[PDB]
Amino acid sequence: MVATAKYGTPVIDGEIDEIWNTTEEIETKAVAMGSLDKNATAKVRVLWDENYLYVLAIVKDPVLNKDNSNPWEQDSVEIFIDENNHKTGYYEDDDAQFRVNYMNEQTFGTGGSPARFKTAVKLIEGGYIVEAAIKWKTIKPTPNTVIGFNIQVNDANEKGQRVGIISWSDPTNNSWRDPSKFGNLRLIK
Ligand SMILES: OC[C@H]1O[C@@H](O)[C@H](O)[C@@H](O)[C@@H]1O
Ligand SMILES: [Ca+2]
Ligand SMILES: [Ca+2]
Ligand SMILES: [Ca+2]
Repeated sequence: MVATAKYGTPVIDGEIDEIWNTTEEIETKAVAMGSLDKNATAKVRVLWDENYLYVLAIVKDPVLNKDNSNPWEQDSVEIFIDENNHKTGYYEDDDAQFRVNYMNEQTFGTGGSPARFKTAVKLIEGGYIVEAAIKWKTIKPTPNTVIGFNIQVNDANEKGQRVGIISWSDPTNNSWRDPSKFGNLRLIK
């Protein structure tokens, strides 16, 4: 799976800047658990600049819940990055997993850090919008640079149980440990 992200700097606040319209929209259709018509999915747009990667995820989710003690089992969005795009079967120093729930609470998997994660969440009719900025750790991107990338939507029900796991490039729920499951994102001017 391949996608592109246009150069640009949006304001992280949960509001949709006009600039988001200049970049393509990708959908989370890779199902690991649940179904596209019954579980949470997101419409995603990506932008970038020399210091950060920006992600706008509009999540469809009629029932919001975060009762489960496991952060990945609360309604949330996870963002995966492979800066050198080695597509290894495990996380290298440059690889990271970031997570933020509908309450804008951040959690981190391997490689993720709050020092490199700025987020805002705005609830909308039928779901919520996540707008994030991830600071580059090991690279200073230039046009046509290609990174490994994925975005996952965790869907929890009224019972505090995760019933849906859907992402862009991974239908196996191994993104948290296997960068080879990420797709390719070309950073274009
Ligand atoms: O952060 C670790 C978590 O990552 C999530 O993407 C997976 O769905 C969970 O199974 C895993 O425990
Ligand atoms: Ca904004
Ligand atoms: Ca890597
Ligand atoms: Ca839900």
